[PDB]
Amino acid sequence: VRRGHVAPQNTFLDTIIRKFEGQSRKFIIANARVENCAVIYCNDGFCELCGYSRAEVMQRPCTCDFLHGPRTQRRAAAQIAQALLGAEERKVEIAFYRKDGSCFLCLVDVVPVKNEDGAVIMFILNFEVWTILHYSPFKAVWDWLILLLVIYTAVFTPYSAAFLLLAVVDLIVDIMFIVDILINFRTTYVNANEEVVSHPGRIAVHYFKGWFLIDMVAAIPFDLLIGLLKTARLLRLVRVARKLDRYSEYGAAVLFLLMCTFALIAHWLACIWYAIGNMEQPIGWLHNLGDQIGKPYGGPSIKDKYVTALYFTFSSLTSVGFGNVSPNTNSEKIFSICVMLIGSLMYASIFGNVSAIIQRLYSGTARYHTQMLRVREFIRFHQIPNPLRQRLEEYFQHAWSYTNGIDMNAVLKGFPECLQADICLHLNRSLLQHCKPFRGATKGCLRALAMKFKTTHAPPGDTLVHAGDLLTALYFISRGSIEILRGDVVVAILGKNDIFGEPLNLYARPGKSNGDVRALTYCDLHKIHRDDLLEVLDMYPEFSDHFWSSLEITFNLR
Amino acid sequence: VRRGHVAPQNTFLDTIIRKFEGQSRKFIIANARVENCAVIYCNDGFCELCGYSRAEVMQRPCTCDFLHGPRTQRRAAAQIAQALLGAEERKVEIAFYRKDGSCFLCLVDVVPVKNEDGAVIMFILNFEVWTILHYSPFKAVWDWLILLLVIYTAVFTPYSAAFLLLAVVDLIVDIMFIVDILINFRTTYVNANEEVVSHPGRIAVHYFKGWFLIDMVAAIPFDLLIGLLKTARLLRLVRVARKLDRYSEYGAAVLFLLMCTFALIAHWLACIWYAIGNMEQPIGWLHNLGDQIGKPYGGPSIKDKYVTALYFTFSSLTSVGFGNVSPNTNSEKIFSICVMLIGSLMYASIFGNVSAIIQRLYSGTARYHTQMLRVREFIRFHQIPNPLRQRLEEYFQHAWSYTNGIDMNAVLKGFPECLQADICLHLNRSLLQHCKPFRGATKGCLRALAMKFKTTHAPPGDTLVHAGDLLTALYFISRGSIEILRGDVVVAILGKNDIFGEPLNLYARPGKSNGDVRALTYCDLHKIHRDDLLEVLDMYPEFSDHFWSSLEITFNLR
Amino acid sequence: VRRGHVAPQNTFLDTIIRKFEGQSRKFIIANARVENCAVIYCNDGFCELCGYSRAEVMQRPCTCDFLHGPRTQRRAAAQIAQALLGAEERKVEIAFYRKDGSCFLCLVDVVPVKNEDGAVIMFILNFEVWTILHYSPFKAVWDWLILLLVIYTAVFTPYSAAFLLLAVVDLIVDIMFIVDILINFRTTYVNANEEVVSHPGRIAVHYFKGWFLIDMVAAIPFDLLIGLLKTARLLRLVRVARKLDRYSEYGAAVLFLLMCTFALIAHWLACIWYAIGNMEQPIGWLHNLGDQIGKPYGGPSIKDKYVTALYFTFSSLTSVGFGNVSPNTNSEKIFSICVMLIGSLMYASIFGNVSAIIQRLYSGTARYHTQMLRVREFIRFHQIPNPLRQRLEEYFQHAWSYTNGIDMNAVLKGFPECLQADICLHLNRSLLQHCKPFRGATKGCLRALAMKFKTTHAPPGDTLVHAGDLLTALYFISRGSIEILRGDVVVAILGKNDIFGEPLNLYARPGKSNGDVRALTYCDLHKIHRDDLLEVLDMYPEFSDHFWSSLEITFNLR
Repeated sequence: VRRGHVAPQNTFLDTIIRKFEGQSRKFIIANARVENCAVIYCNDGFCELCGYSRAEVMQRPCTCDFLHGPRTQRRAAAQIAQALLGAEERKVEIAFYRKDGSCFLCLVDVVPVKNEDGAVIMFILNFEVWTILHYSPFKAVWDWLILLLVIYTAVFTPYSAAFLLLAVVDLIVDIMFIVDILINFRTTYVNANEEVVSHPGRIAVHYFKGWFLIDMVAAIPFDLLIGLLKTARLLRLVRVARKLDRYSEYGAAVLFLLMCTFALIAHWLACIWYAIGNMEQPIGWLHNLGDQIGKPYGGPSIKDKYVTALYFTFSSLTSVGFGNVSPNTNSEKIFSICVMLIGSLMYASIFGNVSAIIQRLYSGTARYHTQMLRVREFIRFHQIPNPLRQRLEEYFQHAWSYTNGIDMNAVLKGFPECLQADICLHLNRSLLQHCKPFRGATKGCLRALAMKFKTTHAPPGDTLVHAGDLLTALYFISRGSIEILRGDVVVAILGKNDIFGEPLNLYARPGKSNGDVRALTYCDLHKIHRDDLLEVLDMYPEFSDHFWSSLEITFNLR
Repeated sequence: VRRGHVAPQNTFLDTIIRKFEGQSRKFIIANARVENCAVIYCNDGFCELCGYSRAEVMQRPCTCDFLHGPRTQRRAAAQIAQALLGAEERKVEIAFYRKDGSCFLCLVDVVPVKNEDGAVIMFILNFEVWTILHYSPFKAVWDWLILLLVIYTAVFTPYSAAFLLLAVVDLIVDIMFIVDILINFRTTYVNANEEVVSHPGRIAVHYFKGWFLIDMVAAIPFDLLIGLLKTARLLRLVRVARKLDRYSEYGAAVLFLLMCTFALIAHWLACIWYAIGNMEQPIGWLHNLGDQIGKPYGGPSIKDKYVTALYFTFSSLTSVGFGNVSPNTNSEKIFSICVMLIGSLMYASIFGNVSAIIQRLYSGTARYHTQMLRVREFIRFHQIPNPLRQRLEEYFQHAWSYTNGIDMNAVLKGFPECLQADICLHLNRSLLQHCKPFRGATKGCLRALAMKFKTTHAPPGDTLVHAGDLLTALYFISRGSIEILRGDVVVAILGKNDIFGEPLNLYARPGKSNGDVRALTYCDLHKIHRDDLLEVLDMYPEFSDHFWSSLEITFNLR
Repeated sequence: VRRGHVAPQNTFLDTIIRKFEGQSRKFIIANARVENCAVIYCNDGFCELCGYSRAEVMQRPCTCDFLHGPRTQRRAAAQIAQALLGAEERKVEIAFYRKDGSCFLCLVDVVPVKNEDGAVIMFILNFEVWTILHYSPFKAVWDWLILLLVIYTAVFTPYSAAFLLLAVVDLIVDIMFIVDILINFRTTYVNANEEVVSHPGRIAVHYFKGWFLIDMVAAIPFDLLIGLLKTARLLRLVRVARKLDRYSEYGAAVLFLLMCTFALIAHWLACIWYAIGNMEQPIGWLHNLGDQIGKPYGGPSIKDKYVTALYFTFSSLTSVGFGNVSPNTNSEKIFSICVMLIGSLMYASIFGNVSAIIQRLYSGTARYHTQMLRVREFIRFHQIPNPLRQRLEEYFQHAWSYTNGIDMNAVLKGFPECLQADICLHLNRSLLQHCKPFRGATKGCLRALAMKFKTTHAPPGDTLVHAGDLLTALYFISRGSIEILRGDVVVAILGKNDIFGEPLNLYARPGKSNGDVRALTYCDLHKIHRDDLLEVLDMYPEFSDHFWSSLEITFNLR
């Protein structure tokens, strides 16, 4: 389930703006911590009085010498500056001057807003002429536990009502639904704007207008014959329907929900089918059943009566139609017509989703077989030899098994720049945090680099760069051990936290290489471009003659 | 249903061009309102006579001194200029000169076209040697009302015809279809070119060649035995089939249309099934039914006879096959074969669309579950920690709940530039209309900006820009209240109609920032680029040294 | 099945680094073959002692004069250089100097690692104060052979168990599964990291923790009545389930696997259905069958008893429901309910995949009909005449029949640059290898060109370039014979290994042509751009004044 997170630390001032916005009592705000009380906020009512707009008045000291003039006193104006130091409510009899220079009647009111800690934070200067959380590991497994005993009520109450006319087992489940109402008050909820709402003096009104009327009638045991009024227990299904987004998170669990209801749909219809046999007695199906199983009228057994009924209604809605039991009278046919119509809707709709959910559960093997055919079609098209073939086969089977066919780059760019930067910062933390050049660097830079970086994985035996190739990139080894050869002669091996390529400075163009550079293990690494890195250090002259000095590339190449 | 909108105000002259185009009587046109009667239009017949092409003759005064020469008189030429002032038909005996300079026989005819108001508008100078609307709130709900009583005719007329051989209820529905024909004449229609056609002296011929012959025979009550000729009532189904595009607008209503016809398909076949029992009497199913329900031959009941028949034909076409009732004779089997064949087509086709329509109705929950799996797969791939995790989860669940998974930018660029500009002008009306710089601006500019603007939504607690980041953009706050911090020190809060960034002028490159800039409420806002805004003010030198003077950015940054 | 390929030739040193990394006994490595023993690898433990980082120490001779100073002897230091020549273990009592210049206690240990051949390769200098392959043509067809006799066990063991209470045929299949366990030890397997593992002293532990416990119990014949314990033979199905990725490669073979199991699902249920008739005897279906086939109780035949049972369970799970045989007692209905529920899941799930597999098998004709409609819709839209029509029809039907609707370029760019270059090098081998200019060229260039090349196929009668067109490209003829005309005058015909266009040098801009250039046969060829080729020769000044001299274009154009 989605969460509202939090209302930020300075939302208290946002609500104070709304009460004086409605009141229209002109005011301004200034923070105590920031040196000399800068003008952090001001409404349009104050700006119109003096004449100076927000562009001029914002980031001005709380003294405001622009407001003062010759008519204002030295003794009276000093009491404003000392009021904000001492923290106390003062009514200040003083005049002020506008932009043009006209004196007017005014009266200031300083009101310190003391926070939960103790110390004074803001200065609003007016002028006038037990609890529980809903995404908790207790509540998490509890919402499945309620669902398991909602299935009890839907299945055991029709069997009890229709057929009879487990002593201790009933009341333990019945009392549980009375406890549920108390739980919903104490547990939290998230409105779209209201990002969580603690303290029980708020949620009460949401539960009434939300779902009390329905869920309250569900949980009423009343013992005043005529016990058919226990059909109010079926309403408890509404506790699952409102919380439908909770259970769908587990995709494989939807098969259980769809297939169990398929039994209940048959179950109710089984119970109804039997009730039709009883309420009209003159020849139909029930007397006809007494000849099949040798028990005419005494009479046949109740457990047989339920089975045959559920057996019928399954045969009808599954669209098989056995005919060991089948309708005869007009009321029996009307039922069979109703079950055929709802069954034709059900059998198409409910197993149509099952066909999608089987593909959704095993979506890996779905697209993998289609993608595999494209490689084999590509091989048959161009006629690829076995040495080259196995590199295409291995890379595809590696890359798909690495990522599970997920578009890492495509899904990333759905999000905005700041969150994109945070994702790449999380991915490239191994390099950016644990290196001598990258530690000594500003936080604005590290985000900008992270965008331009590339997490390029390299499996065993690959060839990243070859002899006489133009080094457009610069690499950083996070995992494994990478060799460097030059005609079957091992030059050097480079483990973790290593660098290779050339310093983008020496001669200002992409220089050629010595030879190959292959991986031993799953030598997973990162990669940038010289075109990318140039655009960073231009935007940051401070972090540049510092980068190259501290950074030492462990392999120069020629 | 689609609409033709209107024929524009000056379409009267377009039709006048066609009559003289066919006649080939050379002519020109000039407007009275535009100062001195400029040449607004001219055919090729006039241009060939004089020699001067449209390039030269267009936007020339009505006097036309280029046409005149020495042979033309001062008294005669003056009567042309005074004719267009006075508004009256004059036959002007005068000569004219060509491009080369040769005199010829000519004769001018001025004909003022007086509009519906009164005053003269155009001058065509010839030379020679109760109603109703079909997208109205009355007609809207009425086309559903007709559909409800078309269902009556399809269902009650086979029951009346087949079985019998509600007095007041019949004739009230029968007379309604006679009224429908009168309604179709008075109500409007839209041809592809003919954008609506009012006044009843036009639609009459469309209704005859369209659908009168079919719908006229439908509405004939004739009382001359042999009342089987009331099967003409079934034609009234054609009133729904022609208007099929009307009902599909409501997607959830298609389920009702598909599932109700499924009953009617069974209904007709039920009525036909019974008719087969009657018209051949020697042993079949009808005598066989008299043993099941204890009424052999007296005879069984008519309401039982209908039920069992509808019960059979449902069992056959649903593909269940009960066999409490089943064919025996050759004619009964031929029916069962026909129902199995149409039923196998129906059960696949009609519920195949239902499977698509269930996905189309709940298409939100369809793609949401697939998109949600991509985020969880992305989290499992890179192994994202809970603090960063919840920002990806919240943003995805916010952004999807905001737009309902709609591609706002992709769908916009399907339309052309002028309509794209009109969409963005509608979206950004809050800023463009209600700001001191943007009010004082030409209308051509406001469209060009609107394209380059971006509606970037910002939920609570996000970080749009960070400390030491290059300010490529410039922002405008439409909703909410946005803070600015610099190391947990609140600098200022900015409400609606505010601006921040830097003035693209000071030092001609992207400057760095003070610190963070976070949202409190759903602080929805707009955004452009400095790269974008440069290209506007280059194309508009007038609106530039005016923009920067009047506009004052409420936060400069360093 | 996927393969691990190989562990590269110098993976022996990677494992030696791990043992001393855990031990933390500081060391360095140097190769014998590379001239004067360059420092190929060194851990951080050695670099911290001296002070010099990897950036400085890498590619330094094994002598290391930077380590030496005044305190070190001439006689002792000489024994280090002669030790690596002679190849023998020596404990060297010597001092060394750091970066700053401080003497300390040290002791060197040279250990030559002699490879499988004989000669010395590496020098690690420590300091201190019968088999079988699993992708073989034998094992390939063998894994289908095992699958064919796993079907025997699933089908013949229930018939033997349920009904009876082929002598030589049983034990030949039974003994085979004992041989399978010995095969799995000798045959190879690939772990994700462990790219194949030969020699039987490793796989043994994988087979135990993998699947011995399940497959061992399967292959136990034990003869101690009560022969129902042969149901352990059904476990042999696990040999197919673990190897499921093997059989799916053949897409058309999945139809056999899905449809054969459909028979087995019915088969088991047929055998179970009969067992229900026997184990409760007091009236049910079995006595009821004795009246249909005239054999009451003697009794009816066993082969009839199996058929009728399989006939029933097919009718139930296929969702037909015949009712020549049908349930009566409570236990029989419980079975029928179970078969209806699993059958409703099966009939939707198993034939849902069949619907996809029919489309997957004939996916060519699927997208071909959709793509064909787009061309006909495009022709109906713009109204294309027959001469132009047939060129669109022929090209589409040619191009689709050439590639089978495969995105050659889109699938290629899923792979990285080095493997992309290898694909294009394989495609363009006909030109790059068999030409006088391209033979005399470096291997780094040939990869860079291959990316920029384009395999543009040209069928009979096409027109590649026309008169007065700007020659942006340069062509190379691999197949067929290409004419050049200029107003129905045959200028020249060019066969294989020919060139035409102009030399990118003469006047530094795209020059115009003489006339047409058409194909006779399927004259398949390659193509580049002048924009592309300029960027190559700039990056390679060596291979440029060499390209143009040796290369002679067989047709200049003007």
